[PDB]
Amino acid sequence: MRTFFVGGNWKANPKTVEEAEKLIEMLNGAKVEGNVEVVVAAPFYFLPTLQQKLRKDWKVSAENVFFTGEVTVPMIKSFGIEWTILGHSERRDILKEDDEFLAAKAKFALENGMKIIYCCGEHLSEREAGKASEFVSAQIEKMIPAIPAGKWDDVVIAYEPIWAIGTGKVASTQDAQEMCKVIRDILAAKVGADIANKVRILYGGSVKPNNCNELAACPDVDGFLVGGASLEPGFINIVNSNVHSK
Amino acid sequence: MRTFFVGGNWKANPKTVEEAEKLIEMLNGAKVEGNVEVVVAAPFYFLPTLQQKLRKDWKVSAENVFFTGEVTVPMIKSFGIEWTILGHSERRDILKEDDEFLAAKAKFALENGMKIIYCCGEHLSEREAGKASEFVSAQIEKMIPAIPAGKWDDVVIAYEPIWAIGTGKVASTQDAQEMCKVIRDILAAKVGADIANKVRILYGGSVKPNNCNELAACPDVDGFLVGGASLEPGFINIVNSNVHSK
Ligand code: NA
Ligand code: NA
Repeated sequence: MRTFFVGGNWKANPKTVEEAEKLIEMLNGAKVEGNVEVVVAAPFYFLPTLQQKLRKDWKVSAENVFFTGEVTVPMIKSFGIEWTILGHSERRDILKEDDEFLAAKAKFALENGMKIIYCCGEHLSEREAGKASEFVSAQIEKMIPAIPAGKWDDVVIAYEPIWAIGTGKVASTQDAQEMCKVIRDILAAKVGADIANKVRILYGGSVKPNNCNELAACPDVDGFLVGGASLEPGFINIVNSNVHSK
Repeated sequence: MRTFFVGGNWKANPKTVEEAEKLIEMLNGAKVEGNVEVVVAAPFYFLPTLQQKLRKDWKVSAENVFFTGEVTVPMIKSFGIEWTILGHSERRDILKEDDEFLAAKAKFALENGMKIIYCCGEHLSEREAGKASEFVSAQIEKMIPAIPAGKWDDVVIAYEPIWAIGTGKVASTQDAQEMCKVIRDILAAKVGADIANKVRILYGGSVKPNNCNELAACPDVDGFLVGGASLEPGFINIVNSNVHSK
């Protein structure tokens, strides 16, 4: 039985420390139902505030980790931050973060006691070419050798349908399920069923209060990496969709 | 009379918040001599600590400013952080931060009430080709049109001899003076003598307690952007080299 997992990615939000404090006060009062592991990723400047004020049953995450302008594992590790996102689509696409680089980063983060939300997902061209499975499989196949023995408990994988983000195309609930299953099957083929059965695989497309319950019920969807809704009152609805996941 | 300026760039240091707190306690006790404007740039995670604990006669700076993983002007602006470094050689070279991008960033930062330490400097090939002046002039010539009317009081320019960083070549005191003068002359040619006479131009090569006094005395050198020494007790010696600058 895999514990449902919801990560809230604030991205470059909110605008001020006062707004971050108000968001934290609201999350601290949220009534969680069911069984669910919740992590909140926030800009670097705000992590100290989160680590001090956020409900201790939830954990704080970096949105990325690393010279001038860059932030490192010991600093966040030394702050008591245990999680990072890696390979988020925005960073892959906009900043050309590549797979060798990213699998290398996962290896390094895990070797240093970090837990990771490792993002993957295909673009519109590969989806339209009928190569979505092939592309995503390749991404995970590059990730797999980077995971140290004994560290699979510290890995969560997030599927981002990049083909449906800013393109004029939308993903269905079935699309989410199918691509999460693709991921689980490649894990099973390469590292075995015990690993495949315990790794949480998340849907990282558009998740809102109006589609979370339907998505949660999908058998290979173990949770969400949430964007904009993480800043809104409906984040708790998404956390609580775990009750629909068998 | 331009006020001498020393910026300390901690880069990706120190390793822990406790070490940052100890460094701040040491800087807070430092006896400043002469007249000098001091700014300390630190990793994002540490800026809240600096803004709260660092001596209020000094100002805190971001090492850079901006999606997932990125940090923005309102957040730092909203924290009361008034300075950023822009165009640091490490970010230009390693991450391909280009001139149009960087002049665009300066325009945007200044339009939003930020003061900037704008970095320039040539690589070994252009230095060896006899094109150092030409290359640096071009960089500043791209920067100039980006500065809004009335904002030149909020700009400091740092010359980084990239050709002497990690290459096996060292820069002389005369090299620093000449390239700072190159910068001042291009300002004079393009935007006039009043602007050229008030803009602080800094040396951003290797600055230590053993060469700061000699460098400070150079007539077109108005201060320093300090790397590794900013983390060490000799940073105060560098701040106090202003007494040698006429
Ligand atoms: Na499910
Ligand atoms: Na001088």
